[PDB]
Amino acid sequence: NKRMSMVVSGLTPEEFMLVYKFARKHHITLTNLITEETTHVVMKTDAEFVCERTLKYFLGIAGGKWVVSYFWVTQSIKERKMLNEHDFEVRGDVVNGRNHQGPKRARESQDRKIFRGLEICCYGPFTNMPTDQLEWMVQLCGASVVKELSSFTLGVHPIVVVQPDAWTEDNGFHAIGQMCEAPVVTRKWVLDSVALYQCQELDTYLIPQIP
Amino acid sequence: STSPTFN
Repeated sequence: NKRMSMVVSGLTPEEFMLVYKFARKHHITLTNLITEETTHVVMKTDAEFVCERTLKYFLGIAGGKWVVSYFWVTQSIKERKMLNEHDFEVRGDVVNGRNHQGPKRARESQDRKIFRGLEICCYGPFTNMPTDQLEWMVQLCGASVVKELSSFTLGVHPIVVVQPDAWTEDNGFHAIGQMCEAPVVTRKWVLDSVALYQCQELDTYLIPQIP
Repeated sequence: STSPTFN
């Protein structure tokens, strides 16, 4: 068959303790780390099921998982039965829309992933989110991962993604355009697209380039 | 939580 596997995000230790005891009572696989076997992401939300954007949130959508509210856990406890978590699926986030229903979109749109036919190179550096995690995100959304600017397949459409904050001693993010004929955009492009599960126009996110 | 947020 197939087994329920949850991870949590936005929870405090004491809250985690609740989900742990909860997962123990009901025999639900609980883990530290999101993988392909992961079925549900349990998000801390407000009473309307809006959450903060965390890596686990992005990855839970990218993978088309059930991103449900931590209110499911508390409410199931309160009624001594496990409630249907579909009734608690996360509706939105404090950034992209309080009701954009990105989780539902990705869940129903696995056949038409948002990054089909796109080659993305995550041109480092980055912070608060490891380059391989950003890379896995795009892939899960149907993107093709290019390690090097040279590795761009010529003939698909290419996109270089950077986080200009991370650039310590460089304005070098304006030089990228030189070393390859491709659009350059901030990480917020990837993120905004994944949360809404809709591929954003690049115009807003483009980084000025020097020829 | 300690997990990084993106806003």
